[PDB]
Amino acid sequence: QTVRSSFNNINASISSINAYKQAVVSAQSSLDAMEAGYSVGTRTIVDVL
Amino acid sequence: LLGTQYISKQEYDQALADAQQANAAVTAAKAAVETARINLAYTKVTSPISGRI
Repeated sequence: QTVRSSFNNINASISSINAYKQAVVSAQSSLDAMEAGYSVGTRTIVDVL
Repeated sequence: LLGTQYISKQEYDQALADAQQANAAVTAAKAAVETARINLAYTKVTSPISGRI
């Protein structure tokens, strides 16, 4: 049970990374939609932060 | 709130529209008074010469 647990934890944790690494790419793009959005003025400085 | 935070200059300028736009709407209505003022106090005498009636 223990060996399969960690092996099925790390298989979860790899797919966890390629979730939360994609969740960076969202929240990097959503930030960069703000920095391009605040530099032109559509979104404010608080929607940036 | 310009320069500082929330106003997000376009959403200011969407209201800077509406001031500049509805003040222009007043200019329509202030002249619409003025057309209907020069149909109210436009009664009559004289024709703008000054002479003997």
